[PDB]
Amino acid sequence: EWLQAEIARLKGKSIVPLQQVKTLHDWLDGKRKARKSCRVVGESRTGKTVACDAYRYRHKPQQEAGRPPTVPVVYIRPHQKCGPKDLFKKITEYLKYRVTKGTVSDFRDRTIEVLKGCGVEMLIIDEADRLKPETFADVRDIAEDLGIAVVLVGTDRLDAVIKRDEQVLERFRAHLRFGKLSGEDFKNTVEMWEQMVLKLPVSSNLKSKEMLRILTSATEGYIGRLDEILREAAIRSLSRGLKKIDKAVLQEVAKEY
Amino acid sequence: EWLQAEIARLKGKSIVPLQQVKTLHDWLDGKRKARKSCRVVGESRTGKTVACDAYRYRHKPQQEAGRPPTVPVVYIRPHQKCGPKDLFKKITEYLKYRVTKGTVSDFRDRTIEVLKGCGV
Amino acid sequence: EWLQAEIARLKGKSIVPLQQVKTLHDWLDGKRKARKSCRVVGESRTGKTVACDAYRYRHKPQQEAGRPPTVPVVYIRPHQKCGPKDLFKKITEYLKYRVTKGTVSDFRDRTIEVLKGCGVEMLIIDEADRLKPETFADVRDIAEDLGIAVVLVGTDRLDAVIKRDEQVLERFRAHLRFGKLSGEDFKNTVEMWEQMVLKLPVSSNLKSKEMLRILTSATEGYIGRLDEILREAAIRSLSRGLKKIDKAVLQEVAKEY
Amino acid sequence: EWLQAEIARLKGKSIVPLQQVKTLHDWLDGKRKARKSCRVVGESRTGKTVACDAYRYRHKPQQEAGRPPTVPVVYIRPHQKCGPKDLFKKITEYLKYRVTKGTVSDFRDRTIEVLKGCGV
DNA sequence: AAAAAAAAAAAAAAAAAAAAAAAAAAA
DNA sequence: TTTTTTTTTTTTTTTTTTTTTTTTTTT
Ligand SMILES: Nc1ncnc2c1ncn2[C@@H]1O[C@H](COP(=O)(O)OP(=O)(O)O)[C@@H](O)[C@H]1O
Ligand SMILES: Nc1ncnc2c1ncn2[C@@H]1O[C@H](COP(=O)(O)OP(=O)(O)O)[C@@H](O)[C@H]1O
Ligand SMILES: Nc1ncnc2c1ncn2[C@@H]1O[C@H](COP(=O)(O)OP(=O)(O)O)[C@@H](O)[C@H]1O
Repeated sequence: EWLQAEIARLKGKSIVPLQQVKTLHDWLDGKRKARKSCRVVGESRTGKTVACDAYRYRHKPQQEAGRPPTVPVVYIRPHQKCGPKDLFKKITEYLKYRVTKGTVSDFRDRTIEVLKGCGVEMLIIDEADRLKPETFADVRDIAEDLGIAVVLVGTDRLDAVIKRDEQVLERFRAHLRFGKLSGEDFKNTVEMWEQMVLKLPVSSNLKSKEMLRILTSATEGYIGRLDEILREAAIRSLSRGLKKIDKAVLQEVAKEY
Repeated sequence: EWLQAEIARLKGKSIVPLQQVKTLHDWLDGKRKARKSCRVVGESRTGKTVACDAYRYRHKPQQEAGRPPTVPVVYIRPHQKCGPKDLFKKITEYLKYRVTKGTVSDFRDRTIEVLKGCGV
Repeated sequence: EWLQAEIARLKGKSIVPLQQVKTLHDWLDGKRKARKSCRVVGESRTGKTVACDAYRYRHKPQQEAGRPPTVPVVYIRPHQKCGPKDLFKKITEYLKYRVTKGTVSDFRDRTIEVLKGCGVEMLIIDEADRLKPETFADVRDIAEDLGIAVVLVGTDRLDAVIKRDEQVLERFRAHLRFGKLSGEDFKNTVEMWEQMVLKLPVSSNLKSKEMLRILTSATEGYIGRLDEILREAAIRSLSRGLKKIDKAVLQEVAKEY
Repeated sequence: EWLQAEIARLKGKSIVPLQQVKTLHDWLDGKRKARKSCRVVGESRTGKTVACDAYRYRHKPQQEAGRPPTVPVVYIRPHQKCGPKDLFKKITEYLKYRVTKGTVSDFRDRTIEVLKGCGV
C-alpha cells in the first residue's frame, strides 16, 4: 500500500538545513580550532539540540593506524541532578573504555587518562540545566587542564547557575544565542518545510496568506511546534483521502495541541 | 441465605460503562497511536479508576515466548510524596522485573532498560 | 613498493573450507535446533576454534524490531581459573549488556535475565578445560533450567574433568571427535591451501614428493603448522625476488621449527 | 608554512617577567629561610599561579650525591574536595616514591617519612 | 529555621589451595 | 639402599556487611 509509505515517512523525524544550523556550525569550528570554551543559550523547541548532533555527525573517529581512534568531538547528555561521578562515567563510556569501580577521585583519574589518549578537540555538555550545581567546578577543572574547548548547550536557567560561581562565569564569558522564527524568516521556513519535509502529492500553498497566518500564530516561532503540527495534520489528511492539508485540518490540530 | 447472597453482590465491585469512559477511551487510543503525552483533569469520584481499569482491560499483554512481553501500556499510581526512586520502582514492578538496589541513577538505568524491552 | 603490498597480504588471516569444518557446522546446527548439549574434543592446532568462529559468523544476530535483538549463538572464551562471576560477566558483556555493581547472587540472575530476551539456543564454550569444577554446576544449571544447547569446546583435560561428575557427564554425553590429516588427505589439503590462500602468482607445486616429505615431517598432520610454515616460506622466497617457493626455503622453515 | 609556524608560536604559552613576580619570589625566599608558614591571596586571572611555578623552577631537586634526590620545594594542585588521603598521596607521588595500600594513618606515616628524607 | 534523603573510611569475619619438608614404610 | 608412599605440617588469595561522619538539598 502506497499510503503506508507516506505514513511511515511522516512518523519519523528528520533534519532540514536551516540558516540557524549553519550559523552555529561555522561558529563552532572556530572555537574548536581556537581551543576556547564557549556557551550556547536559547529557548526550547528551537532546534539547538539538532544542530549539535548535526555538527557531531560530520566529524567522526578516525582509526587508520592500529592505535586508539581519535574522537575530535564528544557529545554527552547528563541526567537530572547528575553528579560528578556520574558525569565522569558518561565520558568514559562514550570513548569505549571500561569503567573501573571506585570513588570519585578514581573516576577522575580514569577520565583524564582516556581524554588525553584521544584527540578530544571539543566537549559538549547537552542541557546543562539539569546538571548539578557542584559539577560546574569539575567541568572547569577539565577545561583549564586539558585545553579542551567546552560548550554548554542549555536554556535560560543556565545563566542563573553560571552567574553564582564567579570562576565558572569567567570560564564561559562568551556565548551564542538561539532565538525564534518570525516574519519573513518564519514564512520562508514554512514554505521550505513544505518543499523539503512534507511529501503530500499536492501542495496546499501553506505560504498563502489564509493559512500561513494560522501557522504563525500557532507555532509562535518554535520550529518544534511547526514540525509537530505540520507532520500531524499532514498524516491525518490521508485516511480521509486528501492530497493536501486543508485550512480546517490546520485549525483542528492547533486547538488540541 | 439468598438475601445475604444478594447483599454480597451489592457490596461487591462492578463497572457501569459511562459516556465519559467511552469518550476518554477514544481519545486515549488516539494519543497512544500518536504517542503524545497529555493530562486528564477533572473532579474525583467521576469514574477515574473505572476508566483506567476498563482501558487496561482492552489491551492485555501476551507472552508467547521467553522474550519480554508485548506490553503496550504501563499503569502506575504514585504514592503520596512519591520521589524519583518510587516512580522507577513501581514501573519496574509492574513489568514483572526485579527491583535493582542502589541509588536514583541505577533505578533510572534499570527503568529505561525494562521500558525499552517492551513496546510501552 | 608493490612487493610490500603483495607480501603484506600473505600475513593475513583467512579461512579455507574443509571437510571437518563442513561436518562441524551441520552437526552443531542440528544440536542447536534440537536445543541439546554436546561436547567437542580434539588435539591442539586443529582449527576447531576457527570452525567455531566460522559457525558463529554464519548466524547473524538480527535486529528486525526494537525489542531486544535475537542473538541465537553465544561464544565465550574463558581465561585461567575462571570463577562464576567472570563466566557470568562474559555472558553479560557478549550480549552488549551493562555489568552492574552488586553481589554474586544478583550477578547470577543478571545473566539469566539477559539470556531470555535473545534466543541464545546454543552457548559455545571454547577452551572448556580452563574452568573451575564449581563453575560446571552453573554451566549445567543453564542446561537443566533452560532449553540451551550448551557446547563445551576442549581438549583431553576436558574429558578428565567432566567424567568426575555423573550428572555433568549425562547432560553432556553427546560429543564430537576430531582426527588428523595424513596421506592423500594431507596432500589434498596442501594443494587446496596453495590455490585458496597462497598469494604468490606462480604455483609452487606443494603437492610434490619432496615438498610433501618436508611438510609431512614438519606439520605432522596439524593444520596450524601447515598454515604458518607455508606463509613463512612464501615470504622467505619473496625476499629473494621469486614468484614461487623454492624447495630449500621450505626445508629451512622446517629446520627452524 | 612559515606563517602557520608563527601562528602556532602565538597559540602556545610563554612566561614573561613582571615586578609582581619578582616581589613574590623575594617574599617566598625570605619565608623559606625563616621556615615560616604563610599564605598568598589575590583575584583570579592575575597570574600568581605562574609566578609560584616560576619560583619552583628556580631551584630543582639536586641528585648529584649518592643519596636520594633532595627536593627543596614541593608544589601540588589538590583536586576539588580532596580529603586527608589524596593530599598525602599527591605529596608521595611528587617525590617519585611508591604508594602503599592502607589507611589514612599509614599514608600519614609514609608521608612524614618521605618528607624527612628529602629536604622539603 | 529544622527534620529527612545522600559519598568516603574503618573494621570484623571465613574458606579453599598449594607447596614443601619430614618421617615412616616396603622389597 | 632405592624408591615409594603417605602423612602431616606449615604457609598462602577472594567476598560482604555495618556503622559513623559529613555535605547538600528540599521542606
Ligand atoms: N532542522 C530540524 N529538522 C527537523 N526537526 C527539527 C529541526 N530543528 C528542530 N527540530 C525539532 O525540534 C525538536 C528538538 O528541539 P530541542 O531539542 O528542544 O532543541 P533545544 O533544546 O535547543 O530547544 C525535535 O522534536 C525536532 O523535531
Ligand atoms: N579451515 C581453516 N581455515 C583457516 N585457518 C585454519 C583452518 N584450519 C586451521 N587453521 C589455522 O589454525 C590456526 C589457529 O588455530 P586455532 O584457532 O588455535 O584452532 P585450535 O585451537 O582448534 O587448534 C590459524 O593460524 C589458522 O591459519
Ligand atoms: N607571568 C606571566 N607571563 C605570561 N602570562 C601570564 C603570566 N601570568 C599569568 N599569565 C596568563 O594567565 C594564565 C595563567 O595564569 P593563572 O594560572 O590564570 O593565574 P591565577 O590562577 O592566579 O588566575 C596564562 O594563560 C597566561 O596567559
